[PDB]
Amino acid sequence: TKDKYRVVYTDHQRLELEKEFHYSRYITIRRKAELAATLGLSERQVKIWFQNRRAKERKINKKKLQQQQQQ
DNA sequence: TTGTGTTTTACGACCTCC
DNA sequence: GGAGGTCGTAAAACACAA
Repeated sequence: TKDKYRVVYTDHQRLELEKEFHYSRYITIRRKAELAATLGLSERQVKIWFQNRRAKERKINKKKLQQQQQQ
């Protein structure tokens, strides 16, 4: 696990994760392992980041929908 | 400032998967 | 035979109108 209490990821670390997310919204066990290793993060952090990004996507989609219902 | 609204990490609870 | 999915939320970090 990781705690005390949350760490900020570097702009470069975020960038790579965003790219990879555009490549696929679900990361494979292998990919996860490549990415962790090259980014200096744990597999679990990568797991979780992918979970959060999908939640963010759901949240942005609901809003897109709420606007479209109103225009 | 500061306040107060939002975004980013990280969790636990609970659930699906032959 | 345990992994990863959602979800709601805590708290740190950031955005920025007043």
